[PDB]
Amino acid sequence: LNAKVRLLREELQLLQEQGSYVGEVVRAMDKKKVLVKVHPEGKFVVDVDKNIDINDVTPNCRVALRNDSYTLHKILPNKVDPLVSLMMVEKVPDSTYEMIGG
Amino acid sequence: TQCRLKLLKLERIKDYLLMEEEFIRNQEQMKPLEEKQEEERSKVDDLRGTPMSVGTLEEIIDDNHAIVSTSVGSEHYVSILSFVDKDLLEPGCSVLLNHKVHAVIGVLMDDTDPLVTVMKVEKAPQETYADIGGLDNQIQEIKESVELPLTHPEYYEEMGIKPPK
Amino acid sequence: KIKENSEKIKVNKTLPYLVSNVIELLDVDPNDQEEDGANIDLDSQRKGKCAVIKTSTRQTYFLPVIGLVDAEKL
Amino acid sequence: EVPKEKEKEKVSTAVLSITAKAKKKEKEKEKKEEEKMEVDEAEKKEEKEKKKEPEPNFQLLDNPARVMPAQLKVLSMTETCRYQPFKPLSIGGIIILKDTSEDIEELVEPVAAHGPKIEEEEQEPEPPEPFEYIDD
Amino acid sequence: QSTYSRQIKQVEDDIQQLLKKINELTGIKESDTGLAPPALWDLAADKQTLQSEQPLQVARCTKIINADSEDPKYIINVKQFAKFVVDLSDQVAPTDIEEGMRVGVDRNKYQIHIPLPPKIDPTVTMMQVEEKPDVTYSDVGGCKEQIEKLREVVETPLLHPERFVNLGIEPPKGVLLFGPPGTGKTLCARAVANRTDACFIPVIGSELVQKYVGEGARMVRELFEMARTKKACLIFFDEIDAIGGARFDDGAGGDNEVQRTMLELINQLDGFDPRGNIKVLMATNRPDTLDPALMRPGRLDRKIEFSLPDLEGRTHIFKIHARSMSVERDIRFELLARLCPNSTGAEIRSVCTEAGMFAIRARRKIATEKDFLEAVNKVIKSYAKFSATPRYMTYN
Repeated sequence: LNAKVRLLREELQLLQEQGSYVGEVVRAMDKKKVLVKVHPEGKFVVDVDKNIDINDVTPNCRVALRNDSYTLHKILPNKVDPLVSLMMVEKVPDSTYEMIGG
Repeated sequence: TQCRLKLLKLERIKDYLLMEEEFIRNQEQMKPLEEKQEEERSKVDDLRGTPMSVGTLEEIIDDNHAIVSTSVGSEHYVSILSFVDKDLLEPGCSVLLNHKVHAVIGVLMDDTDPLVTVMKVEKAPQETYADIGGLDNQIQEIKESVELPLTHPEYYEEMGIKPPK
Repeated sequence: KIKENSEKIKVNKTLPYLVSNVIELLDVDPNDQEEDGANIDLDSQRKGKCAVIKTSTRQTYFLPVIGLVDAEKL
Repeated sequence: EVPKEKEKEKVSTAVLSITAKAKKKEKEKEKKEEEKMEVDEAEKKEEKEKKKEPEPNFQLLDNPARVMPAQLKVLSMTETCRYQPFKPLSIGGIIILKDTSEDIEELVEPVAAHGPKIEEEEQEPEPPEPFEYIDD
Repeated sequence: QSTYSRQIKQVEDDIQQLLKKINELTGIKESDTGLAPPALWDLAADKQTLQSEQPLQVARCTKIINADSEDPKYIINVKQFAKFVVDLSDQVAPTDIEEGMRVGVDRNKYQIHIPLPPKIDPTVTMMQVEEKPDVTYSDVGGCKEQIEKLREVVETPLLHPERFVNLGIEPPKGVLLFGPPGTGKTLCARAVANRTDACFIPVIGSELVQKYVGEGARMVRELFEMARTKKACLIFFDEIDAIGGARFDDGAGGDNEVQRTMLELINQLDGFDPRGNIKVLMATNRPDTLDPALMRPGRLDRKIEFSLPDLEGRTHIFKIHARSMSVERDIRFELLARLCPNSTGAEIRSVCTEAGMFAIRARRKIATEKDFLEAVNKVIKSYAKFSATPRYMTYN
């Protein structure tokens, strides 16, 4: 219980921030800045924090950002592509051999 | 054969040698590139900051400016600043700009569009020449246009005729 | 005393500054609009002449308008 | 250690490396029949001393003691043996009779001023210093 | 062997160490300088930076007012679609300001440090244009009377304005190139432009027309205006067959987009302002398509037909082509000319080409008369059916 409250005083000052954004990595550059495209705002070339995640430099991974310059946070484990999303929205009827059968 | 090999080894060495000799020796020297040059590069990184606003170079104009449309949905009039060369850049490339004051820091980005990918469909035939039956000659006349200037352009240029297309 | 209050106005008068259009001109009195009841009375509408202005940046802004700017044009 | 003294050593180190590397790298000899290699790179580094330990000592805890059975003698008004408190077994060693000072008060040995009877035996002289009065 | 192996591994290894230098010195990101012309270019830009030019957001002057704050006041609308009331700087000199033209304003304090250059509203048109290249007359077929006639029109007044003024005659603006393809209408247009040594603007008819209605009005309007301001312009409107067609509407899209470019060119040319410092050259294969407005003079002073050549002219196309080639002069240029009459400029070059095809198969470096004879009899019989000329010449 003591641990929970100890943690708690620090969190309030930590949380004070300019927000976050979610983008995806198109490509990384060799110099360790990554070209990522934030989905609602523009594309940015900006660096990674290596205290949290080194997988954020890997291309074609949807990535979290924590704003303070649009700095990369970690890669989000939930990804999507438009091709899968096409199948999903329609909810196409799927049917077995019997229906056609006869 | 021997003269060609030595020439190639030298050419490769000269680009390397010269570039390098001036730099390190000027670091010893008390007035030329020395500290300044190493610093100049550091100085581009600090000035640009993070983030960097991306742009595409439509054209460079010879007046110390270029037209780069920034990724923000408005156009910008950039100046050759933050140590950059106007003529060095070739049209259609994506460029990196310092947001704080509009300057092209440099070129490395393309940011690849899907339109080029659709166009480039590489070859790998089902059947191909020399597994096709009869009328061998009929293929050979086609080669005159397509194949033969690719295989040997030499015959065509020496003859001096318009290259068949 | 006019000059101290206007200085803040002067900085807003100087560049950068936007153009917008006026959705409504309310132009209500600085004198009592209604005595609010509830927990603590007083008036909450202590606003003078007001205008609801629409910026051309697709946001809507509320603003107390000055008395020096002619009312008629507005 | 003083910043100025060490600043001299760093500066010296840096000049030899840069100057030598500058000529060595630029020269052309590989292609030549001289072959001392077109590139030769030149790095020299410095080292700083580390904590000294002349002959083993026994270290337990943060150390309010630290001893070795093999003895050396040290002079009075010259404790350069900078004692840990609560070592009675090291001050005077285990009681002296090799010195002028012979114990007649046995194993009382504070880590501060121990001066027992100097009249029992004489094995060495004893200059008086009026210096403490002077300071006074 | 050993010496070379060693040098390869070493040089490459040196580039890795060098990598800090590669970026600053050569370019390719982080300083793209060599600091002979950039030291100058950068230096001048810096003073601008420091006050209020950079970041310079492109905007344009919508109107000149005198309301709110100073007597000079302008309403500029940025390309994010918000208007701003801005000031005017003498801090650095405005040089290109005009109402409706692009002007530059700052994002920190919105005031006009410097206007953007004249009518760069389409950046799209300007990039593609070549500026007066050198085409040799060893590939601009024939000697011919046909070549010479265009030059009097295009080259002489620009080269010398001196003469025209002295007599008190107005100088040439217009020429119409019309006739079926492969007669080198494009080919000649280029050659004479360099000869004259005046600025060359070629533009494609298809590029004038773009998706939306009235988008096509923006590019043409601004191209004609840009042309007038610069010193000596020739706008070579290239190949308009159905991209130039007569006004009609179908109620599905209509000819609307096509006529849009057309009409824009009419409004600024005749206008209430006349054609500025703009010369015009038209290439059409179909005058049958064109609007009655374009066909009358004031942009089409003289009509000249550059079409299929004459019997003597075909011999001259052989002689000019032979100079480019390194084939025999013991091959009679004339024999080829008689064997294939009623052949355009393109067809005579295919004969030379063909002659070479037979030649490569045989494995000769030099073309023969045997290959040549064969090449013309195949051209007269086979090629005629495909040829462009019966349908284009009927329109012409």
